[PDB]
Amino acid sequence: AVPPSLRLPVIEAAFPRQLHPYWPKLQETTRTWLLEKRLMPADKVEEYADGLCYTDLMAGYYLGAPDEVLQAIADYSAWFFVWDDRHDRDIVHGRAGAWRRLRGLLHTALDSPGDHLHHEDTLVAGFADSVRRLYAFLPATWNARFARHFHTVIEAYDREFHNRTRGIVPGVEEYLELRRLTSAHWIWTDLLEPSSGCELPDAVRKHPAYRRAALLSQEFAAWYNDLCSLPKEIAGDEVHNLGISLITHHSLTLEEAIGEVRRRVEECITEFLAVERDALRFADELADGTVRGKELSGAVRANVGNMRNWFSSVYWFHHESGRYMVDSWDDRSTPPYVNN
Ligand SMILES: CC[N+](CC)(CC)Cc1ccccc1
Ligand SMILES: [Mg+2]
Ligand SMILES: [Mg+2]
Ligand SMILES: [Mg+2]
Repeated sequence: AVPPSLRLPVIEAAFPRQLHPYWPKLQETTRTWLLEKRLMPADKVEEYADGLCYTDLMAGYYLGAPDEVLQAIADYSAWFFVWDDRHDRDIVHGRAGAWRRLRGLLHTALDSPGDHLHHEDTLVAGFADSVRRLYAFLPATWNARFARHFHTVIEAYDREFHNRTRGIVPGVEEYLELRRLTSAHWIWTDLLEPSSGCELPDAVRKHPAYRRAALLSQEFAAWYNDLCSLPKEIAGDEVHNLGISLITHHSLTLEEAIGEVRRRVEECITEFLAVERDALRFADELADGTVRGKELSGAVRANVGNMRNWFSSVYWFHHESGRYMVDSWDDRSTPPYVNN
């Protein structure tokens, strides 16, 4: 039962949930990886990792992925949540130096992950392990594109560090541009490709229908996160959330901002429904009779199907994951799964 302010009847009726058959093994394997890479204290792994639903989130998204690809994506994604927690704690504790050094190491490790597999900072070592495995699936050009996108993500996290230490809430348009990077829209879009076994040519993945469908799936994910994570974020003095930009810069009340964010999320859905028709027509056109055409057609179709699956996976994740259950915490400003 989804809270009325967060309920999206269109998702519930028209975006049926999917689950990858590897999910049971994925759940345990990622938990063991968090333990073995020392990315969370052992007691917090035992108590909270399964309830955080990070593997469920990816298993409801990259359907069809080879099991090894899904494992790498799930480990990376769990790493990414831990990194968001580290960034938050560095801000709260004023650790500008520790953050700057981590930022620098992530840039270096992203270009040379093998050199960082045993780094003294386990967060860097964990990042490097997941990235080295993601780099083993597709040609170096895909790896270069993932790296180019994630260098930009790291710098967006640095900008968030600047904003929060200075108490600056970005304007709405500034926020929307920044959120495409902090939510890592283009990373999740990149990762559709190893999940369907094909690096797409630029001419295919830049087709306007593929680009627009990919954008809308990610805007929904990020803004629905903003809608559902607003209570934890207000309680933790987070400033990055579309609702906060609207309350601060447009003088909306909390109820008005929640309504405006919900309307924007709803529009992502119906805009996606329109463009999905064009993206699937494009998939059909690629099947021109040749072997290569069949390959590209099947890959685009699988990727657009996963852009759809992201809507339902993100929707239910926010109601299942312990990450957002601020009402259950003794200290609303300090989530119990974070290392404080
Ligand atoms: C890895 C999770 N993420 C995305 C970058 C950072 C903490 C937040 C998020 C969760 C779920 C949906 C959209 C964004
Ligand atoms: Mg966060
Ligand atoms: Mg964040
Ligand atoms: Mg959030």
